[PDB]
Amino acid sequence: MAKWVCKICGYIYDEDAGDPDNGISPGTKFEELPDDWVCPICGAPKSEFEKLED
Ligand SMILES: [Fe+3]
Repeated sequence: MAKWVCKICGYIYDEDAGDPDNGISPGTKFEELPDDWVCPICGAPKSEFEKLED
């Protein structure tokens, strides 16, 4: 699946890993994350992530 980078801190949201410490099971697409999910490192909102692909 895809990877998305936080443009603030460099955290990479990996859809294969999810974010299970914050309620997100592995295999959850970025578009499926709750509207109030934020970067687990810096707190940036979803708007500040970019998909890693051309
Ligand atoms: Fe961040």
